[PDB]
Amino acid sequence: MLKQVEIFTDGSCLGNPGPGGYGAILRYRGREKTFSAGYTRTTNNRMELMAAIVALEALKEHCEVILSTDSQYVRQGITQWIHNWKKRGWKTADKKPVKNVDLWQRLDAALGQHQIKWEWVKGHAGHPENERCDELARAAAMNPTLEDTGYQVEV
Ligand SMILES: [Zn+2]
Repeated sequence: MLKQVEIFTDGSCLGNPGPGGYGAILRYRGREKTFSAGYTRTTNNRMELMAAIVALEALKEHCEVILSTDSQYVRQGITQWIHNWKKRGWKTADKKPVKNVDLWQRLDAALGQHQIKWEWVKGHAGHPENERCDELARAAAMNPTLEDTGYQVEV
């Protein structure tokens, strides 16, 4: 049997682009670890990906992961994009590198480590761990300490 862990994630950004942060909580046997970091110029979507990446990368063995997020962007990538991207070579219909390919590839490498059970939470407000993840993300967004060197500046 695989160990079962619960991961809660959320991302936050003060503009588009603007300073932003991620927040994630990894829970195993009731004990929790938090993750968060803030970036001087990024996007909400990239922070939503980073929260999932960082919590999954913390796992040092194959697990079953109940992964709870309210990110509609992450869902659409998982459902519409990730399969055909591994078939098209991570390119668009016009043979061009897809947006945020650096993080989508990092996520795919962490996701393939585990048995993923997605919990598409409608909204972080309410589910306590998801609420705390929003607080951690906003906290990092107001104290950014890193550059998001993977963000291709669109403005
Ligand atoms: Zn949220």
